[PDB]
Amino acid sequence: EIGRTTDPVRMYMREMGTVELLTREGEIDIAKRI
Amino acid sequence: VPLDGGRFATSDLNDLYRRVINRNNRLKRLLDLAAPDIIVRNEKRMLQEAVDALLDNGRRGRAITGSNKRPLKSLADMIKGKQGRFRQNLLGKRVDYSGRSVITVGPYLRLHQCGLPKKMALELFKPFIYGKLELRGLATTIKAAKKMVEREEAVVWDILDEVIREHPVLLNRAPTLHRLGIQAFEPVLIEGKAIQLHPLVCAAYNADFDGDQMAVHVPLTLEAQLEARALMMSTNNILSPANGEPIIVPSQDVVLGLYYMTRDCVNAKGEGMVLTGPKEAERLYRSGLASLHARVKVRITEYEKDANGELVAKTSLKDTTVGRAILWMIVPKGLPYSIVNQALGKKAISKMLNTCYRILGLKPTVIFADQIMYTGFAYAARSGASVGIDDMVIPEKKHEIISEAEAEVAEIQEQFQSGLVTAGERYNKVIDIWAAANDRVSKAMMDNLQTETVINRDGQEEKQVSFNSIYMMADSGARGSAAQIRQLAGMRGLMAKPDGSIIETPITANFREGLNVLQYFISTHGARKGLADTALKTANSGYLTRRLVDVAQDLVVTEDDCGTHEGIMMTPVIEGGDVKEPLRDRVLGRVTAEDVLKPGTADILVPRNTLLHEQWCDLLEENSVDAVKVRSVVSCDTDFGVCAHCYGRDLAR
Amino acid sequence: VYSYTEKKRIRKDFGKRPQVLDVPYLLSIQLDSFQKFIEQDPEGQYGLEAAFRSVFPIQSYSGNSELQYVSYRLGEPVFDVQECQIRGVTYSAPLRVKLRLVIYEREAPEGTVKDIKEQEVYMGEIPLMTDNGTFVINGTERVIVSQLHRSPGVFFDSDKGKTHSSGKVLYNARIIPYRGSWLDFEFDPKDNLFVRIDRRRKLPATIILRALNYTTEQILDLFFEKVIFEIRDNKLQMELVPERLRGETASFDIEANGKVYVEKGRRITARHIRQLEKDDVKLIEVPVEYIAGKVVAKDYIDESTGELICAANMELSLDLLAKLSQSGHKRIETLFTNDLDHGPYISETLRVDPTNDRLSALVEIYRMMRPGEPPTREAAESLFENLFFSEDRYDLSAVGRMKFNRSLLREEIEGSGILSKDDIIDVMKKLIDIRNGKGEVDDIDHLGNRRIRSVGEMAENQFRVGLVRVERAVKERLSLGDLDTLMPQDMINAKPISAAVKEFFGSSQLSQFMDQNNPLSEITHKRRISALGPGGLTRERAGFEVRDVHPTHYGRVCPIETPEGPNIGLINSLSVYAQTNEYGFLETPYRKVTDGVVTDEIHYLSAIEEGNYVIAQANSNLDEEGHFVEDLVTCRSKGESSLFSRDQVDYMDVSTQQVVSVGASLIPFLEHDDANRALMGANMQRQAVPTLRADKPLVGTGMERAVAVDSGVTAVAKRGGVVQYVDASRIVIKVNEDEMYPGEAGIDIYNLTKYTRSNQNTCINQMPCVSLGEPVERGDVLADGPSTDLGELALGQNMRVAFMPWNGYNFEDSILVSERVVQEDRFTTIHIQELACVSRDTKLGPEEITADIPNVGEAALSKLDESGIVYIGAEVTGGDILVGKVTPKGETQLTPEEKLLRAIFGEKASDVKDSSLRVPNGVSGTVIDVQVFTRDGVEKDKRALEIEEMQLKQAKKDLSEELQILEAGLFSRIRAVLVAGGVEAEKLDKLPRDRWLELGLTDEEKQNQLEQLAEQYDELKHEFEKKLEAKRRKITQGDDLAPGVLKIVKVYLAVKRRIQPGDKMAGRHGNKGVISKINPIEDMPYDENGTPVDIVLNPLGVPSRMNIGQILETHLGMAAKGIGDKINAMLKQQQEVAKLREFIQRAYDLGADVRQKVDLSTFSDEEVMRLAENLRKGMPIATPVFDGAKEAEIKELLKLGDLPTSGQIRLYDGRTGEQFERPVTVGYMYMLKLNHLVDDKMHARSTGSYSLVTQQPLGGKAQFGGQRFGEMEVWALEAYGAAYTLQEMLTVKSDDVNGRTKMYKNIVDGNHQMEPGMPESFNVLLKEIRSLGINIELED
RNA sequence: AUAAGGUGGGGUUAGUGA
Ligand SMILES: [Mg+2]
Ligand SMILES: [Zn+2]
Repeated sequence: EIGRTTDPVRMYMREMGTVELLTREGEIDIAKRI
Repeated sequence: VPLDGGRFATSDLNDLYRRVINRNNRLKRLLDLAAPDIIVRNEKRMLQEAVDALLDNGRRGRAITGSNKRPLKSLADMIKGKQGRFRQNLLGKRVDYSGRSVITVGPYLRLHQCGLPKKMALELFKPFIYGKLELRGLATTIKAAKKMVEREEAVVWDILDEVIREHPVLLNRAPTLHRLGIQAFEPVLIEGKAIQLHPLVCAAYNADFDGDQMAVHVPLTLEAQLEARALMMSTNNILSPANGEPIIVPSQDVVLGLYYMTRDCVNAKGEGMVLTGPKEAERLYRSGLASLHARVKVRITEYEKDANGELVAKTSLKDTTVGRAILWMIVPKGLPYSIVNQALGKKAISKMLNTCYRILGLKPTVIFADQIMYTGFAYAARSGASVGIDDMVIPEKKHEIISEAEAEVAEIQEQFQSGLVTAGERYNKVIDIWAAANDRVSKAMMDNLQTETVINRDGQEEKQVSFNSIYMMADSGARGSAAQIRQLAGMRGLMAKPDGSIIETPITANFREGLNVLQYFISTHGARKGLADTALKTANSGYLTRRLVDVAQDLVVTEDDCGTHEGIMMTPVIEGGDVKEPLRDRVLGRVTAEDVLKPGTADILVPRNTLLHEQWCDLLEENSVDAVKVRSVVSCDTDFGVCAHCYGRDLAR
Repeated sequence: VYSYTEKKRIRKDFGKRPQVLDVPYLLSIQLDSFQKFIEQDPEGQYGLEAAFRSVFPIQSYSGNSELQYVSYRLGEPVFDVQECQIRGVTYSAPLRVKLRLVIYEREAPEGTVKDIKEQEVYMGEIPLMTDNGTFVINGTERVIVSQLHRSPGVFFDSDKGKTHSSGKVLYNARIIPYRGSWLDFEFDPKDNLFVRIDRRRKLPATIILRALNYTTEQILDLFFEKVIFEIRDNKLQMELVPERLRGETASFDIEANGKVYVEKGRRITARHIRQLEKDDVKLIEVPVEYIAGKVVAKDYIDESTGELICAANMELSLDLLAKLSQSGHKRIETLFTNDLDHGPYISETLRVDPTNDRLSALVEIYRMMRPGEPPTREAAESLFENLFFSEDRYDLSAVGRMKFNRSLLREEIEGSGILSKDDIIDVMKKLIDIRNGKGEVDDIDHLGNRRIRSVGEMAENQFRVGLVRVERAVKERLSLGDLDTLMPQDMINAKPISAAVKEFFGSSQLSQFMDQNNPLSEITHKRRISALGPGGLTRERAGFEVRDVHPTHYGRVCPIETPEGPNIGLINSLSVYAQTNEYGFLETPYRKVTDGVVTDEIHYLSAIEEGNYVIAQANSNLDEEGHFVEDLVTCRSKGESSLFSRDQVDYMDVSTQQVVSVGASLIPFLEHDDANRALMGANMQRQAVPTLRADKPLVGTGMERAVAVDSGVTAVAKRGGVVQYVDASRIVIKVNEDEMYPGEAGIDIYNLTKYTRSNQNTCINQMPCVSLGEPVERGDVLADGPSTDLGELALGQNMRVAFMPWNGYNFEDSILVSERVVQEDRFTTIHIQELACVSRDTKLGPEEITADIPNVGEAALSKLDESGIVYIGAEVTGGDILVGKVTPKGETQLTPEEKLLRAIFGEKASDVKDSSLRVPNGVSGTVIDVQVFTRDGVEKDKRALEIEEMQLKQAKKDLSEELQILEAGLFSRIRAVLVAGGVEAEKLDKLPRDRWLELGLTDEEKQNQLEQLAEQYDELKHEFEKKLEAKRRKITQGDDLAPGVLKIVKVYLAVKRRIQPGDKMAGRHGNKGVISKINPIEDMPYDENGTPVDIVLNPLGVPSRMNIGQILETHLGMAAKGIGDKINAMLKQQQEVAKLREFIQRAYDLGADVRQKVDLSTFSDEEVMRLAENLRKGMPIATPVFDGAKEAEIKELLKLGDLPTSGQIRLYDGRTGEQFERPVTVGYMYMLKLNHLVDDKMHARSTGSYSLVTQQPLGGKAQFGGQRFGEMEVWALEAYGAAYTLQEMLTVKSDDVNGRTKMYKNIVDGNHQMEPGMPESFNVLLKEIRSLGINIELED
């Protein structure tokens, strides 16, 4: 039922939609790790 | 390439090559930077669509465009389709040494030659002008000859006058369906700038002079000139490849003239005197002392080759017209007289030319055909065959036959008013009685026309065939038939409806009178449906030929004789009624499989490997043979070809 | 009674039927459409205000910022029309729009705005039209054709038969919106109701029912009837209306009241239903197994457990009847089924839907529409709202609402733009009803379902596209709107707007180029109805039926006129009398017919409203009272002609011409010919080319005044007046006093169009047809334009003709002509070419224009000026040099070190090249005009200065004459004030006219009028200088050009073309012809009187190509010429007014009943004379389309002449000198020549340029190119045995560079020896697929 | 021989009488 979605944009949205938006303090958390 | 100015008409291919190596290099730098799998995954997918977008755009789910939102051209469509290289630039190429313009007649030519304009000649043969012009030393170097053929000095008209002495050229008409569309001629230079063309070629081209353009070509090399004069030359092809009928039949108006020639009104000037020879008949005509269509017992003399091709004089006093004895002088030696002793419709003159080819070979048929063209236009012009509004004659009974017919549909209609009959029954009876009354009007106008001339003959009265112009033009076989004059004088038809069914009220009027509004409206329904069908029908028919020329394409008569005994059995076909195609044409010119056992029980009529020309066909035609097993090409045992003894005749040779 | 001007040449007219209503104004479609596009119309519909009010006001993305609308105001053009034709501009007016911008305060969408502002900002330009309706875009003249397209609405179709080969029809329902998403309902052979959206994949319909928030009992509630079983004494006895017993056999012994009515074995007849309902009982008993065949309607649940006993849409089992039997639910609801009557179709459609609730149904909608993405609630919800319920993304027109409510039998014609539920539910009911057998599907080609668009509809649509796309921009800039700093032109860019609309009029399928070689060319190119274009068909996939005529075409579309070729019937042309609806359907005129009286009022009918009525056909003999003299009359009811009673009728045709277009209303005797040659007569009749000396046609059709007037290529007197000043260039009319306005007295000055280039390179020119000192009429012709004569349209000329074969020069259709024709030079036309020479400034300097050249002779140098330009009127030939253009290759323009050493050494250097504009090869002619345009800031040249001051001098001449005449009006008004209040007729003109204020006059308003006329005098002075000086700023300035060019020089070359054997020329009956031999005079046939005939056609074209109207035409022309030369016979002979008066009086009586009925007795004996010399070259004779003259009248009119009644005169050959037997038909035929002349068809090529991708010669003539040797004649060559020919021609003559060079050398060396080599196109082929991933090689 | 020249769209011409 993955409808042969030959647009690469569509599936690219399907992968980038996995990760949700991080707040700005989580950037302090991650750049802390950096 | 650049277009007009600083811009550039791009190619598609350069565009997608730009895309694919941009794609590649970005993927390389991404592999250098150690990106996450989402990104390089996506980029590799972009490279996949990039590469196939190069190969075959559009076979992937959505194509791509650069500008005008219109999908750009990959490499795959550069081969396929109506303008990929196969049908576009490999089978059909554009050629130098060609010209193209509009045709016209000029009937004074003989048929082994055509008209050609001086400007197109002086353009097409420029390197020959350079060659012979160098030879005569009128100009040494080349650019001197360039300005001589530009500036138009008077000496060059002698020169291309000279070099078109015996150099053949080709002509082409664009819908070149069958192979008579290319024929060759010898150019005669013409003042003016349209192409003049001998009249008998026009029917072979199917090229009316309504504005058809033709194109010409020049074989350059020596061997191709020999192929032109050897095979392409128009005097070669006179019989169709489809069948042994002549295709150099006179077309339309010469047969009007000759039909007017061999006819007779029943009393005329010089009615029934005597005469010793056709020259005197010519003096009587041009002296104006006897009529043209007037019968006179004359003396004529003829020849025949019953012996070893040996032509013998013999003579008598035939009774004939004047004009039959006139065109007797054009006929060459080996003919019977009674070939011209009738009214000479289009069929009679056609088989006249046919038997002239069968008996006297090639050249007398050729020069005979030119001569009958000349006298055809001579006496056609001297005839004065007009048309008039008074020439079309309305039958007086038309009004009454229509009147009783509408009474009859009133009777069946009142059978439906009280409902004694059903719908389709009233429908069918009404359409039948309109068919019957329509036929009554049909032979009404025919019986009124065909023999209306009633005149005295040194006596009281006598009927004969009509000198109405229409009845001559339809009777001779020039144009039209009883059906079209039926649509002129009598009522026209029962036109169909858009459903494909048929309308119950016929078009009662005719073209000499005025149609109403709605009869005309119904008629333009029928006409539009007609020519629309011609358009799309053309579209399919070309595709049919385009197909099956490819599936054959390859079969070459390559051997003499397979030496076999198989084949098929020819019989005359019968539909279930009359014989609709006899024996002697299905057999004509195909070499038998076994020998013809005569139906004399155990007599061999014709041996097993013989050509059946006309004499043999008359031979077993007399003995009423019903079936002959014959050699066919389906049974030819040849590898990669067909032996000639399984095929038979050329049908144009 | 007539005009004074119409009495110059009155036309004899046949025609029995009295006309009751004339032709309309011809250009009415374009004019009322685009008129309705731009005007200040309130109330939205219809126009620009519909666009602005449809989209405005517009708020931000909830940032409480909002812009709104005030008004628009469209300015004047900067340019007139014909100068814009010169320069190349768009004739287009600016668009100034008053908006208004407010900004709400925070915490206040509803609150007071803090700030407002308003400016009138600019948005691009739109073209106007001319009063001849055309548009002018880039110097050119373009015409937008109205488009026929499918009306939005709802439709029903079978697609009978051919699908699935099962003998079973389908039925499908389609909604077409005006703008949005399609929606289609359909069935299957397995009979389930399926729906698809925008032609996509298939879904059952009940999923869209559940999508509209409906439960199952609501669904089965709507689409069916409740059928009532009830738990009763035993076996669940039945309530029954015996209407349901129709069409089915009694499954049990159906019985009631203890009485057997219908046993098993009998179908319950309507007799038996009459028995039952005669007893009128409903409570009956069935046995229980009758209930197991049934499906429960509602959902009965259990009471104790609270559980579902049984769901809807499932067949009862007797054990379920036991489960409910033990339940005690007394009611049992089921549905009615009859496969004959009420099939239970949507039940199984509820079986195959896998879905239950609203939300999942929304999911599979979201998944079929955007495939391949995870579902989300509100994306599905808002998506589903945005498919049908969006005021932005979906719209039906009010037309679509009208068709909708008509289609489902609603009442009021108005409603919403988007649709709702009850719409869809009613549609499904209707489609179910057609599935049942009531109602019918509807054909598409019925003209009540095809709507024409026009111009202003399409320009409105494109303008809406531009506004919403720029509004996507504006909402972006506004939601980030920093306050108090933005004036509404940072959000607004006019470039999306002007980009969209100039995109439209630039490149459309419908903005096609206008052909201009005929007044009839444009006048039929504007009334064209196309079915192609956006939202339209394709030329290659229409069926036969949409190309076919439909019996609703009668009176609305011309049946017979269509282009022959690849699109027949798609490019239909409009009728004569037809107008359009308010809504856009095709209204057509009729006469109101009462009880026995035909009322003379007109009354318009649409397509579908016509069919209820019954129509009197036009040629029905009524007798002066409305009363038809017969009692049966030909009428049409519903697409069929049949004989109806005397009092059944409802309406009458207006006229006999309403069936046809103007394209064939010019055909005389159209009814006597076949439709094929009629069609060819119209379409070839369009393509005629104007001649030098125009000439009226004898056999006219009465339409020539109308099409001559309504084509604006003539110049018509706008007011009634008297001629003051005739000139060849201008014309000056004194206005009569009654039509003279009280203020601004004035006079009329019209400026004629002289020789200018058409669209098709032909001469368009206007000539004065009036004398001086002459009363004119408002609405009367003054200038004969091209192919117009005395207010009458006249294409070619009319000549003597005869019908005989003559030495085969008329063999097929070739036309022999006499030398007399070309000696009179009466087919010679004029052609005009326009050639240009550009001047680009590149790197390595500009380019120059002067007469300095390297290395050509003084021959071409003789014919230039000092500036390098040919003089006006120097006749040139091909290859001559028009403008010497050179490039400085090697110009320096370096540092002042250079200019230093140039001052030291001299300036000698940097001179090379030449690119002079040369005359094309083979053409010749005469220069008539030079145009020079100069980029601004570039020094103008001397010849540009002389033409510049010449234009200047013309302009000041024009304004100076204006001020002379209006000044004469003002000071002559001052003498018209100094009549009363101190007249001094001696002392007024002593001093000149200026000091007429200050004579002795009282202190009143008259000396005041002297003062304000000194004011008006002063604004004549000052305004005169500012108009003149503004004109100097127009002509003086350097005009804009393309970027990178310095100056463009346009050259107009003028060619005269006579005739030559090979030209196509033809009559008006499809009788084509190529002219064959120009044969001297002495060889023509000639009568006993001695006159030559001029053209000898061929009699064989008549019986096959059945067009007998040419020979009827020929007889009538013979009669007309007999009258005119009978007059001139009495006129070169001296004769008084009486005999001419009596004679031509008789010549206008002429037998039968006509409308003409004129007398000569009311005339001046000089207009008698003037009309007499107008008649000395023939008598103009009209003929209506179907009510033209008959045989008895034309024999009668020949009898008025001295010509014999048969019309077949004996002849004599000029070569034999003796009589042809069987005298032949002569007469006069009106003939045309066409612009397929042989001069540009003749082409050859020895050896020219080659293409570069394949070394192959180019295609075409303009590119000096060769012919295509197509593959069919290749098949013709190998059909012969010609082996060497196609190898040579296929290779050497075409492709290999080597073979053609060497063979070229061998010809110029006198050798004939081909060399094969290898075709280059094969080489590019295999290296092409070699560049593809394929190893392909040539082996050993 | 310095007039050259890709891609779309539109318009037109020539292609039966049973
Ligand atoms: Mg033709
Ligand atoms: Zn064989």
